[PDB]
Amino acid sequence: MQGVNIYNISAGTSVDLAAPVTTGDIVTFFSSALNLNAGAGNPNNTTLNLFAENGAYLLHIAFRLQENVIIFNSRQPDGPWLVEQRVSDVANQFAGIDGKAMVTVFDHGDKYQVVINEKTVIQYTKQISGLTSSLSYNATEETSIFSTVVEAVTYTGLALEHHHHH
Amino acid sequence: MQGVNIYNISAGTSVDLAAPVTTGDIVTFFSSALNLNAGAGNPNNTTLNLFAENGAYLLHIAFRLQENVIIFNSRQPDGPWLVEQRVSDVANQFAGIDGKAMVTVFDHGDKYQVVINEKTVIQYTKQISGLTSSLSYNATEETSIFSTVVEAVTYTGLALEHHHHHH
Ligand SMILES: CC(=O)N[C@H]1[C@@H](O[C@H](C)[C@H](N)C(=O)O)O[C@H](CO)[C@H](O)[C@@H]1O[C@@H]1O[C@H](CO)[C@H](O)[C@H](O)[C@H]1O
Ligand SMILES: CC(=O)N[C@H]1[C@@H](O[C@H](C)[C@H](N)C(=O)O)O[C@H](CO)[C@H](O)[C@@H]1O[C@@H]1O[C@H](CO)[C@H](O)[C@H](O)[C@H]1O
Repeated sequence: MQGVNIYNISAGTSVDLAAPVTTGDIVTFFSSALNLNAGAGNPNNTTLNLFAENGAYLLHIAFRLQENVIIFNSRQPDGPWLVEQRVSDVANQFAGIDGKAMVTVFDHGDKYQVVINEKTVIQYTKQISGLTSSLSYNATEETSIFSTVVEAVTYTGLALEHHHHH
Repeated sequence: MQGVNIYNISAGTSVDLAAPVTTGDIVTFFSSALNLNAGAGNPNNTTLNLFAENGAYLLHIAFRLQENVIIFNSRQPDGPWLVEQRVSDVANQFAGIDGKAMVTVFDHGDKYQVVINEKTVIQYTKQISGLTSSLSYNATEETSIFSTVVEAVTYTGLALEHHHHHH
């Protein structure tokens, strides 16, 4: 069954999903603010995470104003960060909309399509696979590029099994 | 391919979609306000609409506070309104979330699933089929249950099917 779930996530906290996100599903983070002059991160200004049941970081999205780049990576909870993917020019990805922003993640099975507002920033080839069962938004009150509380909206149960009888 | 399009629809206006909404696609209307004391509609307080290229109301969602009901219907541009599907108790459908609201419509090909926030309020069997080429949000600042501007976000190019054959 297709469904919509809404989660208010405060900076520095995580949430367990009522319905997991799998291939064909969508997850969008909504920020009621956009602070592109928040100062240097430590090293990250803001991070958004998709966790698998086992605790693995399936997708780690990190924004760094001082390096002017958006990082995408994965890792096991007790392991080292894997191969970092980078996309430069943070402001250009949010260009067109001020005072708010949205980050959408499409789970395509083999890759994660990340879209900031209307722009696809990267087709991220997965380094770790599995179902997303938890989300987190990490940042300090002072240096986050997003609002203190971000709202995560998930669209699940989207893929359909179509049986054909001959 | 999959894409996100954002539209900011002021009350009483409509917008053409850059990417049409078809089977497997999703549209969510976001309101920064929830005015359950907006007063009397005439008879509608607010309407959210998915239009076909010929102007047909593929899906008409009308919120009525005084009649305490959310109506779902369809009709051709030059045709009469068809069979209404009703959901009583407007407030109850939005319960749990205050100061704002979210209305999502899934185009499942044969039906339209309408969800208010996290609550699926109806699996509306289509009365008219076709792709959605435009959307509208109609109301007056005076009696709308939503904010003056409603943000509509469409997720398109979504369709994902796994085919299974038997003989
Ligand atoms: C402090 C710092 O700049 N750490 C980043 C840096 O780490 C190198 C390898 C070294 N350990 C150090 O300088 O401390 O460079 C790596 C990439 O080579 C990485 O960006 C380090 O930041 C970490 O990045 C991961 C995601 O890849 C997470 O964002 C961590 O929170 C972050 O510390
Ligand atoms: C004016 C009005 O409230 N009309 C609604 C009412 O019509 C009855 C039959 C009668 N003509 C009248 O009281 O004026 O009841 C019908 C359903 O029986 C319907 O809700 C009428 O409202 C119309 O509903 C359609 C959707 O079905 C649209 O919302 C129209 O804008 C609206 O006028």
